[PDB]
Amino acid sequence: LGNDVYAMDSKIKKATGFGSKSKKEKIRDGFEENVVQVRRVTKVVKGGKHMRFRAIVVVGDKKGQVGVGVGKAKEVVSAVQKAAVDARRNIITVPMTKYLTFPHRNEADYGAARVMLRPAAPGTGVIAGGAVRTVLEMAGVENALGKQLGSNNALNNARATIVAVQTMRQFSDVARDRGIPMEELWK
Amino acid sequence: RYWNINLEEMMEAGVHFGHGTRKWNPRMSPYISAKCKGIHIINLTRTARFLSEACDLVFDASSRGKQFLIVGTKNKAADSVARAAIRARCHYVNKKWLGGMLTNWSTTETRLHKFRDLRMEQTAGRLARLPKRDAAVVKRQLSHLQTYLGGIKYMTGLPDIVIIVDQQEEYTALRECITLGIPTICLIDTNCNPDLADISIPANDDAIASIRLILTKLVFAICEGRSSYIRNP
Amino acid sequence: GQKINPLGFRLGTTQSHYSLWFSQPKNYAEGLQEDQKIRDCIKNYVQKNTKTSSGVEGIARIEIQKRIDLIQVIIHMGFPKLLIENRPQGVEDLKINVQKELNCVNRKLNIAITRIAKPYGDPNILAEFIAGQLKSRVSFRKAMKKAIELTEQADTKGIQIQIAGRIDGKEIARIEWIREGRVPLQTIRAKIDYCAYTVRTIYGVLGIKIWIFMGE
RNA sequence: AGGUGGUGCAUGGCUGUCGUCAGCUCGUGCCGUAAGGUGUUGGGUUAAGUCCCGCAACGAGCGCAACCCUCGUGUUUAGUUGC
RNA sequence: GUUAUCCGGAAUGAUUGGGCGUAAAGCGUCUGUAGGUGGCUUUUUAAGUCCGCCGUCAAAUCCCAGGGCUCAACCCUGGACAG
Ligand SMILES: [Mg+2]
Ligand SMILES: [Mg+2]
Ligand SMILES: [Mg+2]
Ligand SMILES: [Mg+2]
Ligand SMILES: [Mg+2]
Ligand SMILES: [Mg+2]
Ligand SMILES: [Mg+2]
Ligand SMILES: [Mg+2]
Ligand SMILES: [Mg+2]
Ligand SMILES: [Mg+2]
Ligand SMILES: [Mg+2]
Ligand SMILES: [Mg+2]
Ligand SMILES: [Mg+2]
Ligand SMILES: [Mg+2]
Ligand SMILES: [Mg+2]
Ligand SMILES: [Mg+2]
Ligand SMILES: [Mg+2]
Ligand SMILES: [Mg+2]
Ligand SMILES: [Mg+2]
Ligand SMILES: [Mg+2]
Ligand SMILES: [Mg+2]
Ligand SMILES: [Mg+2]
Ligand SMILES: [Mg+2]
Ligand SMILES: [Mg+2]
Ligand SMILES: [Mg+2]
Ligand SMILES: [Mg+2]
Ligand SMILES: [Mg+2]
Ligand SMILES: [Mg+2]
Ligand SMILES: [Mg+2]
Ligand SMILES: [Mg+2]
Ligand SMILES: [Mg+2]
Ligand SMILES: [Mg+2]
Ligand SMILES: [Mg+2]
Repeated sequence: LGNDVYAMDSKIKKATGFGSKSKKEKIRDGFEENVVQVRRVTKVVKGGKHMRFRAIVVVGDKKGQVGVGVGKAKEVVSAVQKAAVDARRNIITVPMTKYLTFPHRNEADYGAARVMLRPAAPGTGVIAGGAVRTVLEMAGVENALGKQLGSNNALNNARATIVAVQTMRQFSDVARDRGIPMEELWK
Repeated sequence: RYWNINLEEMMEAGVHFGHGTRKWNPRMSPYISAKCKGIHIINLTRTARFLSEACDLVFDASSRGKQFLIVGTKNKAADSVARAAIRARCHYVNKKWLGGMLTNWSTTETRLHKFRDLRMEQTAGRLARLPKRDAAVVKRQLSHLQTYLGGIKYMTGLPDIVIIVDQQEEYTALRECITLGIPTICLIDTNCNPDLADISIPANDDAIASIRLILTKLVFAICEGRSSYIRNP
Repeated sequence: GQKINPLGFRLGTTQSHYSLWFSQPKNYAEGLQEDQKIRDCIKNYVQKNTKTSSGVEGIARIEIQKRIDLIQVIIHMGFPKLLIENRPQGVEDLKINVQKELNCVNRKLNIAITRIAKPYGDPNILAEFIAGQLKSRVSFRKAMKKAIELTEQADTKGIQIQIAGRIDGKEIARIEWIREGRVPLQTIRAKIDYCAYTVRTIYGVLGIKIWIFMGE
């Protein structure tokens, strides 16, 4: 047994102080954050209006990995950051086809947000509206049709999109599920 | 690799019975067995396959070098847990379990920092140079920090295997491991749902004997896996 | 509510005075006057001779001790690269002017410059810094955060910075402030360095208060 | 140049006030689609969010208290201009 | 550029494609005529339904493939899915 003071000072020196160590590491995680929406929500106190900023932000690699996150703070900057951090721990993967599009047609539902995605021919690009389009685009989907029916909340549309592209089954897997060879379902 | 279980020993320690039939979760009806005198009786042929897969994953996990927590907060299981962990040389939770131990690590670990300073203070004998208020205060800090940090006070970093007693009372353990991407190997009585644990062992709640049996088989697996990880690294 | 200048709150406890002399009550007014005249002169001189050569001149403070024979001026200063490096070293060039002002009868004057090692653990300097960056029409957010950075990497336990005025030339004035770490203002045992500075912008004035806490 | 000439609804400094009232918040987590909530609530107790139990919250920061001055008891030391 | 007109966006009259506990919206409650839909098994028929073949749905237009005005608009030849 080595002494308690030097080993606990070893776990003390390996868990670094947050007042002597500055923060910028994030481009080392190979990601890019995109601020979708900034709003000023308010709590009200005997004094007056207590203002905060809500940030709705989505992160992707543009390579087939995407997630959404929401954050709240006093300043634009800090909200943005918490939004990033939250998304990074919520993140999923979008099934892609050799041409960068969706396996199949799909709907989705969250709150009053309904969302419709369907695959497109290569060369049509991504045509959609704000939440759906930023999420799609940040995932790296190159060609997709999308329309949000029902509500317009930016946020619920983001979540909805995620539930859509989460339930996307890729052919190899339906062939694995059904227990039938690929060439048979292709037909 | 093999483990120590037979129908006779499981019969002996009294694993096969569980809570009254007014208290039950039908979610567990798929693997329950019979029902007698308003007391449920749970399948042991399922219990053995689960206990074997449990000890096996426990063996692979110990041998690769992963770290272990155990949890139960009952009165009797708490006394059995300090000894389970010491015999396996692992981390434990027996006394009051704090919400956030796993999920909120950062603040938990600062609480560990100051506990370590308290442990150096106390043995240095520099608590004799204080007012009486200061010593009783430092001793509040100590009493608590011993209750809460005692079994984990070795562990630095996030624990990647968690073992648990009686998931009914332990809701937060299960929640936190559900969240953090940690496996749970858990004791199920007739009242608890088999959602919350990765490997959920049909078991007994009320019996110190059942706890002793299954926990001793498990700690024996952790111990042989401990010899194999003392060998492989 | 109003606070007390936390300077003035610990006086004869954790903080010294600046003018260190004594006088009989009658002379006291005159002596006071004299201190003021030289603090003024020495501020002016350095302001004009350093801001001509384009640098940041921390003049952190001025201690004056009067002795019957010689009166001694100790300048606490953050970067005397602008006062020493010039050919007529600030020592002589000032010694002459200050000795012109106060009198030379029964009083001859000595100037000594002291290097305050950590310039960003002194509020006064730091505030002049933010003053520069804001006079440069940098957004105040950036300014604040840079200051916090510089300071905390310059060895400081706590800091509270407050900027008040028409911020960003916006027509309605306001108050922005940031606390960092731990700033007891009510503990008399706490070594506290405060300072007050004023800034002249296109849009009018801007106040800066800085609190800094160095331990107990 | 000078303006005690206009604007305290263009401003700094400075001060009053609610009130020397016990509050106000923030970090990480968790609950809520979200505004927000929890912490800060519950059982006790305090001059006090004072403090202790309990509790998905764990901690921290500014407040409170304390460190400051003056008046109360003693001891050591120093004795003129006071004894 | 502005105005007028029409369709779009409008899932805002909704077959594809909405709703009716509290947001607009369930007759106060039953009985019942027309009308709509209606369990299982075998056979029959072939009205729907399906597949093949024929007639026609003028030319021009829209769609595909060539050709001509230097290109394009425009013109000309040939042919066809729908329905
Ligand atoms: Mg709906
Ligand atoms: Mg729409
Ligand atoms: Mg104030
Ligand atoms: Mg003028
Ligand atoms: Mg006013
Ligand atoms: Mg009070
Ligand atoms: Mg929070
Ligand atoms: Mg959430
Ligand atoms: Mg509490
Ligand atoms: Mg409150
Ligand atoms: Mg609250
Ligand atoms: Mg509440
Ligand atoms: Mg009470
Ligand atoms: Mg509570
Ligand atoms: Mg307090
Ligand atoms: Mg006080
Ligand atoms: Mg006295
Ligand atoms: Mg329409
Ligand atoms: Mg319809
Ligand atoms: Mg509607
Ligand atoms: Mg109504
Ligand atoms: Mg109604
Ligand atoms: Mg009715
Ligand atoms: Mg009627
Ligand atoms: Mg009827
Ligand atoms: Mg009828
Ligand atoms: Mg019929
Ligand atoms: Mg039928
Ligand atoms: Mg025709
Ligand atoms: Mg053509
Ligand atoms: Mg041509
Ligand atoms: Mg033709
Ligand atoms: Mg036809």
